[PDB]
Amino acid sequence: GSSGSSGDRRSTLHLLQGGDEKKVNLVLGDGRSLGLTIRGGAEYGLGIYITGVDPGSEAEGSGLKVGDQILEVNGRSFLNILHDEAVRLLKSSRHLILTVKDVGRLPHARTTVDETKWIASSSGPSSG
Repeated sequence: GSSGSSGDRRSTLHLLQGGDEKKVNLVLGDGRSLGLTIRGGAEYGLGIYITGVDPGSEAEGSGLKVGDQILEVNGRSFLNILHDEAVRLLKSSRHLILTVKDVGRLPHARTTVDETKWIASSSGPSSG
C-alpha cells in the first residue's frame, strides 16, 4: 500500500482469522501498570471483565476498554482466578499478554453471510 492499507491493491499482507480472540501484549518497565479496573473473581464466581480505564495507560493505547472479558494472561487461565490475585498478578509480571475477546460488536444477527444464498441439491428435470 502507501499509508498502511489492506484493500487498496487486493489484500496486502496475510492474516489469520480464527475466532473473536485478541492477544494484547504489553511491555512494562519500572513501576508501570495497565490501569484497568477489572471485576469478578473465583471468590465470587464471576469471570474477569473490565470496568475501568486509566487516562493514558498501557491498556488504553493498545485498545482495551470496559466490557471486555479477559480470558487468560501470561499463559494462565484467568477463568478461575481470585479477584485480588488477578489485580496483583497483572501488576506484577513485566510482559502482560491480556487475551480478551470482542464482547460487543453486533446487535443481533443470524444470516448475514451467504454468497450462494442457500444451495439446492437433488435435481433432475431441466425442460420446463
